[PDB]
Amino acid sequence: NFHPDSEAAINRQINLELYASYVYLSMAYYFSRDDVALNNFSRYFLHQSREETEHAEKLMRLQNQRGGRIRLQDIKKPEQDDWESGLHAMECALLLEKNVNQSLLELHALASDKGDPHLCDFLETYYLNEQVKSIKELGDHVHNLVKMGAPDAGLAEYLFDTHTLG
Amino acid sequence: NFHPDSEAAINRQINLELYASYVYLSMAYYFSRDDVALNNFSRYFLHQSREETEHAEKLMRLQNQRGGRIRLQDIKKPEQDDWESGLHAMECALLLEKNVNQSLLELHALASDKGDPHLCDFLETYYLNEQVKSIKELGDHVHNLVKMGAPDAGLAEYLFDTHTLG
Amino acid sequence: NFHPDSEAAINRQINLELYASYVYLSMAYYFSRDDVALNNFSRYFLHQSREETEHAEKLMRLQNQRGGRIRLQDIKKPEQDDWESGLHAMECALLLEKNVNQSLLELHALASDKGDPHLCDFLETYYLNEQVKSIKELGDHVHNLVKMGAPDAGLAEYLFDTHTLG
Amino acid sequence: NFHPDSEAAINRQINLELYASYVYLSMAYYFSRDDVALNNFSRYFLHQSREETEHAEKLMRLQNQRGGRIRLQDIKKPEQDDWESGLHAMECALLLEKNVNQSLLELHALASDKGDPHLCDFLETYYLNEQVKSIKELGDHVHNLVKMGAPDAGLAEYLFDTHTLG
Amino acid sequence: NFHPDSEAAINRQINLELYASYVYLSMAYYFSRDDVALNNFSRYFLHQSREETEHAEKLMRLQNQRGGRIRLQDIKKPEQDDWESGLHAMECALLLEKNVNQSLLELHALASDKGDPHLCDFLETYYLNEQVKSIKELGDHVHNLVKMGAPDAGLAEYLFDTHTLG
Amino acid sequence: NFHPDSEAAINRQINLELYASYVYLSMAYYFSRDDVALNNFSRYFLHQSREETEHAEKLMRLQNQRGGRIRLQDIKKPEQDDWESGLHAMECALLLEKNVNQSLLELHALASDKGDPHLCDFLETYYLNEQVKSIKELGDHVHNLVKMGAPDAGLAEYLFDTHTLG
Amino acid sequence: NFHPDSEAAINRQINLELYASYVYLSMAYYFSRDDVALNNFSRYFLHQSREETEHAEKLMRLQNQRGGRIRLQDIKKPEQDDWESGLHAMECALLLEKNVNQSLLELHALASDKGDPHLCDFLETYYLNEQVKSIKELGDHVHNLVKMGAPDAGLAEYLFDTHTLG
Ligand SMILES: [Cl-]
Ligand SMILES: [Fe+3]
Ligand SMILES: [Fe+3]
Ligand SMILES: [Fe+3]
Ligand SMILES: [Fe+3]
Ligand SMILES: [Fe+3]
Ligand SMILES: [Fe+3]
Ligand SMILES: [Fe+3]
Ligand SMILES: [Fe+3]
Ligand SMILES: [Fe+3]
Ligand SMILES: [Fe+3]
Ligand SMILES: [Fe+3]
Ligand SMILES: [Fe+3]
Ligand SMILES: [Fe+3]
Ligand SMILES: [Fe+3]
Ligand SMILES: [Fe+3]
Ligand SMILES: [Fe+3]
Ligand SMILES: [Fe+3]
Ligand SMILES: [Fe+3]
Ligand SMILES: [Fe+3]
Ligand SMILES: [Fe+3]
Ligand SMILES: [Fe+3]
Ligand SMILES: [Fe+3]
Ligand SMILES: [Fe+3]
Ligand SMILES: [Fe+3]
Ligand SMILES: [Fe+3]
Ligand SMILES: [Fe+3]
Ligand SMILES: [Fe+3]
Ligand SMILES: [Fe+3]
Ligand SMILES: [Fe+3]
Ligand SMILES: [Fe+3]
Ligand SMILES: [Fe+3]
Ligand SMILES: [Fe+3]
Ligand SMILES: [Fe+3]
Ligand SMILES: [Fe+3]
Ligand SMILES: [Fe+3]
Ligand SMILES: [Fe+3]
Ligand SMILES: [Fe+3]
Ligand SMILES: [Fe+3]
Ligand SMILES: [Fe+3]
Ligand SMILES: [Fe+3]
Ligand SMILES: [Fe+3]
Ligand SMILES: [Fe+3]
Ligand SMILES: [Fe+3]
Ligand SMILES: [Fe+3]
Ligand SMILES: [Fe+3]
Ligand SMILES: [Fe+3]
Ligand SMILES: [Fe+3]
Ligand SMILES: [Fe+3]
Ligand SMILES: [Fe+3]
Ligand SMILES: [Fe+3]
Ligand SMILES: [Fe+3]
Ligand SMILES: [Fe+3]
Ligand SMILES: [Fe+3]
Ligand SMILES: [Fe+3]
Ligand SMILES: [Fe+3]
Ligand SMILES: [Fe+3]
Ligand SMILES: [Fe+3]
Ligand SMILES: [Fe+3]
Ligand SMILES: [Fe+3]
Ligand SMILES: [Fe+3]
Ligand SMILES: [Fe+3]
Ligand SMILES: [Fe+3]
Ligand SMILES: [Fe+3]
Ligand SMILES: [Fe+3]
Ligand SMILES: [Fe+3]
Ligand SMILES: [Fe+3]
Ligand SMILES: [Mg+2]
Ligand SMILES: [Mg+2]
Ligand SMILES: [Mg+2]
Ligand SMILES: [Mg+2]
Ligand SMILES: [Mg+2]
Ligand SMILES: [Mg+2]
Ligand SMILES: [Mg+2]
Ligand SMILES: [Mg+2]
Ligand SMILES: [Mg+2]
Ligand SMILES: [Mg+2]
Ligand SMILES: [Mg+2]
Ligand SMILES: [Mg+2]
Ligand SMILES: [Mg+2]
Ligand SMILES: [Mg+2]
Repeated sequence: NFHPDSEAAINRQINLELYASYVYLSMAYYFSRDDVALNNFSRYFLHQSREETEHAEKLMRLQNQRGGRIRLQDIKKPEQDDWESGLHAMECALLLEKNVNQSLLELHALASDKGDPHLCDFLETYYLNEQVKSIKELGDHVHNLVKMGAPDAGLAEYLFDTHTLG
Repeated sequence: NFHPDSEAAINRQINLELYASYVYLSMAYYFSRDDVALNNFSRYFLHQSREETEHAEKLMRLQNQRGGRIRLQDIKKPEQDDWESGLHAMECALLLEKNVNQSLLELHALASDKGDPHLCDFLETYYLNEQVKSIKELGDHVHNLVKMGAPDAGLAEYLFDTHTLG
Repeated sequence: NFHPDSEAAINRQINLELYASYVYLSMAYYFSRDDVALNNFSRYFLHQSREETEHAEKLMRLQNQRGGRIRLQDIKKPEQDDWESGLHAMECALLLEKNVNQSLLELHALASDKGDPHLCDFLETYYLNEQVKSIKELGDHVHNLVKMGAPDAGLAEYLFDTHTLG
Repeated sequence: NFHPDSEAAINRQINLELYASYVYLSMAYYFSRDDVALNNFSRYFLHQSREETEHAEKLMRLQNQRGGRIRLQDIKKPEQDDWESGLHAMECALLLEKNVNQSLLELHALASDKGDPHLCDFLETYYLNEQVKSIKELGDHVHNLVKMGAPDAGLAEYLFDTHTLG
Repeated sequence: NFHPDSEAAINRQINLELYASYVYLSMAYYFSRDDVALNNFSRYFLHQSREETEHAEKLMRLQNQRGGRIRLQDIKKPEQDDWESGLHAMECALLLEKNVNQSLLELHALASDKGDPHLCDFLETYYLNEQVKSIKELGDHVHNLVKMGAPDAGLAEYLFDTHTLG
Repeated sequence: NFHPDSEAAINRQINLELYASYVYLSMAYYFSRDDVALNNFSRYFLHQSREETEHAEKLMRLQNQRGGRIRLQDIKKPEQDDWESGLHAMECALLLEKNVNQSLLELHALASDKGDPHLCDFLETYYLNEQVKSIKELGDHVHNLVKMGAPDAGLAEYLFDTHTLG
Repeated sequence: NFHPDSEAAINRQINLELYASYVYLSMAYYFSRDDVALNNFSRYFLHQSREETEHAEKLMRLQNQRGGRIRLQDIKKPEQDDWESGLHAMECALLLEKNVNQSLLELHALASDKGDPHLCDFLETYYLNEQVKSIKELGDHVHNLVKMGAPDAGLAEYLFDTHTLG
């Protein structure tokens, strides 16, 4: 019951989760630079990185289980290594998650048209709800940092680092 | 005391450890295909994948600590997704490790010429000895699988999977 | 295998670690004055003081072990007793550590020219890596206090004291 | 009651136990080569090596206790460092033990002719029975490896390594 | 109620406790030389060193608490690095403690003339009694080593090291 | 990266560690003779013997791991079996360790010229520092026994046996 | 299989073990006199006394078990009650044990001529090895006390009492 258009799309989502993992890894090591030094932003994005790797592995095991063929692509480097500020990194991550969500919604739509309920359920179960939660969490963080005056107010990112992410 | 030629080389080693991690991830999910089904080969390469990620992160933190600038590159996809057999995967991995070792020896040489003892010690401490051990382990595995008659002898890879890697 | 130029240099590094210990002790008791009252800055520098004493003792035991002769010098008082602010103390400490590091790198260079691998290893093992970490930590602290607006912003040093150093 | 012919013979047995210990050490590190890689053969011979050292020390303490004078000889290197295969090493060891046993039986005979019951009992108690058991064990191993088709059958030594010696 | 003559005297006692700490540190590492090798003399003086540092810190905290200004001086190197023998080191230490005691008695006298009961009590409580005990202990050690025949009797310092200081 | 001059030198160091092990074994059983009877000298040298065997095994495993070929030599008997006295044995051991150290320093030099950092690190990590410590310990023992009047003073070796080595 | 010459000899050995027990009891209470006062010599010989009684009882039970008839003789008082010194007592005991050993070797010889393997084994198992060990231990003690200068050196017996026998 496994369409070849389905196989290809799953392969493309795999690459995207890996890309998101790389973006969050890049952010993690930006925040541990000596001229940024926001250690809980760094920890937060590192855990996100590892969650994206988990998302990619689950798709890889879905491919094996349905008898599809995994086909790996280059993992593109992130758009920046100057993430500029804690607020900016959070906004970029929110955007990333929002765009991964659209790719996930397009994959669900393809599975529905192909009559692949297993794939639909798999997405609904492990991806669509965690993505809504991720977007809401980042949206929360973005809002608090904006209110607090980041990045220009000197105390804001520090205080957010030490309370919310601590 | 941190040379800019040094920064660039460290950045290139970071990419290579990430590439090795991707190669081992690809191998892990090859062995969990329904037409290979060697679950302990798969577990073995998955743990290798995660060790390479650890190697790359240690270099990233060395870069931050010396005040260098991390500069990420695309992570190239592995040379194959048909790893062909347990023996073939092991030989490819041995080759990979051997080539990562040469890159590491060239980086040590560059640090010695620049008079960077910290970097030399860092390599001697966390990379050169683990690489010798990795190469010896893979060399051992390659030899046993060859003796046992892999890949053509039907029992060999199965038995190795269930005893040595189990 | 123990050069007399080597003995003298080790003796001079011993004096420098003791001097650094005295600087950090002076800073510790500056921050516990009634017109400064930053008790976690004070605790932080006190622990640094005790680490420098440990560094000096390790060198003294290296001298005994190689059969060199320990030769103690006066320990010079620190450059100031008005450390002026938490930010200023941190910047002075960063500078101190940076200058101790250069002295350590010059001693490693002398041991390499004399073909004293034991001494090189000893430095690489117990000094060069802890010094890189110390400099990075102080660099982090300096950056956060600057961003937060210290010393002029009234809340900055207090908040840093009570969160990061607490 | 301690004959001088007795002293000399004990000294010669001491050298032989040490030689056997060296043979087994050589075998141990043959099996941990990258082109042999039979880790339980290697462990097995290493434990044998350490038992031979124990046998030599017991004789050395017997010499002290009877008031004889220990007189050490060079320990000759083993006949080969290419032990060729697991079966070959086992056959060589069986031969070694058989020849050590004959030396032990000749020493018992000398003690009987000299009317040295203490020495006879000492041999009967700590050497003659352990030697019979060693020879029987090696004889068992040799037989199983032959039946299984070693060294030419690729699976035989591997399987024996992983079951009997594991 | 804190006199400026009082502040200066406290500052001078601080320097003296630090000097005593340096003397005992020097003695500690004399006794761990390869041509002295009295490891419990070495441990004994090391603990004394650390007690003197504690004495100096208590005075530094008294200065802060009374609102005086700590003013650090160079710490002079000890009079010798050849402490010559266990007996000689003990006699030098006894002399040191005796001279620190006189400085302490002069400081108590100054506080009494200034009508500073807090300072008098502080000295009576933490310094005068520990100094009497230190002098008595060193006096005991000096007497036993003399009776035993040190330094000329070869067994005396060794036996004292291994029993009294062990 | 493994030179053949390097292989040969490692093989020669292996033989030397084994020789040192044999020397210490000989000393151990000298001190348990009925006309010497210094049981803690005997225990002390026995533990040294077993440490030298450990040093030789680590080199043997380094050879396997780098793909070199272990090549064993005869183990020469020690220069004496009359070690004459506790002091004499200690002086001989100090000399032995000093000469093993020079062989180790020459091997490090050869590895540096061949650009073998792994081998350099291996030596710096497991051999050069333990050798400095061994030499210092034996130097300490030699000095105390000399001061105490050994071997001519009847009490000296006995007392050292029962306190320092006990 | 029990010869009557065998019965008589066993009876005579029984008397000798009892005599040795009496000698050691006499020595025990010599050393607890107010003009000797070496309490650990006294304890040491008391334990020896009780071991000799155990040796005599084992022979008595051997006689019953073989159906021989136990025939007790007077137990002769020891040769002296002035054992003169710790060294002298030890030398006398060594002599005693040496002479008991010869009696034991003559009994083994008689059992061999009578073809009594049970009796031979019994002697080899419970007597000949403990006698060799006893003689070696006493020989050790005798040597140390001689070296230390006993009985004329005032410290020697006291120190041996308080360390070796303590
Ligand atoms: Cl099986
Ligand atoms: Fe997770
Ligand atoms: Fe989760
Ligand atoms: Fe999680
Ligand atoms: Fe998880
Ligand atoms: Fe995801
Ligand atoms: Fe999970
Ligand atoms: Fe691609
Ligand atoms: Fe996500
Ligand atoms: Fe939030
Ligand atoms: Fe807070
Ligand atoms: Fe790991
Ligand atoms: Fe690891
Ligand atoms: Fe691991
Ligand atoms: Fe891990
Ligand atoms: Fe790696
Ligand atoms: Fe790890
Ligand atoms: Fe790129
Ligand atoms: Fe690797
Ligand atoms: Fe293997
Ligand atoms: Fe099996
Ligand atoms: Fe520390
Ligand atoms: Fe530390
Ligand atoms: Fe610490
Ligand atoms: Fe500590
Ligand atoms: Fe330091
Ligand atoms: Fe520490
Ligand atoms: Fe000076
Ligand atoms: Fe420092
Ligand atoms: Fe910070
Ligand atoms: Fe054993
Ligand atoms: Fe055993
Ligand atoms: Fe055993
Ligand atoms: Fe054992
Ligand atoms: Fe044996
Ligand atoms: Fe055993
Ligand atoms: Fe020889
Ligand atoms: Fe054997
Ligand atoms: Fe068997
Ligand atoms: Fe204290
Ligand atoms: Fe105290
Ligand atoms: Fe204390
Ligand atoms: Fe304390
Ligand atoms: Fe004091
Ligand atoms: Fe205290
Ligand atoms: Fe000054
Ligand atoms: Fe004092
Ligand atoms: Fe005393
Ligand atoms: Fe060890
Ligand atoms: Fe060790
Ligand atoms: Fe050990
Ligand atoms: Fe050990
Ligand atoms: Fe060694
Ligand atoms: Fe060990
Ligand atoms: Fe040879
Ligand atoms: Fe050694
Ligand atoms: Fe010593
Ligand atoms: Fe008993
Ligand atoms: Fe017993
Ligand atoms: Fe007993
Ligand atoms: Fe008993
Ligand atoms: Fe008896
Ligand atoms: Fe018993
Ligand atoms: Fe009678
Ligand atoms: Fe007896
Ligand atoms: Fe003894
Ligand atoms: Fe004592
Ligand atoms: Mg690109
Ligand atoms: Mg559902
Ligand atoms: Mg549905
Ligand atoms: Mg490509
Ligand atoms: Mg000055
Ligand atoms: Mg190095
Ligand atoms: Mg030969
Ligand atoms: Mg028998
Ligand atoms: Mg001066
Ligand atoms: Mg009062
Ligand atoms: Mg010779
Ligand atoms: Mg190193
Ligand atoms: Mg180096
Ligand atoms: Mg009579």
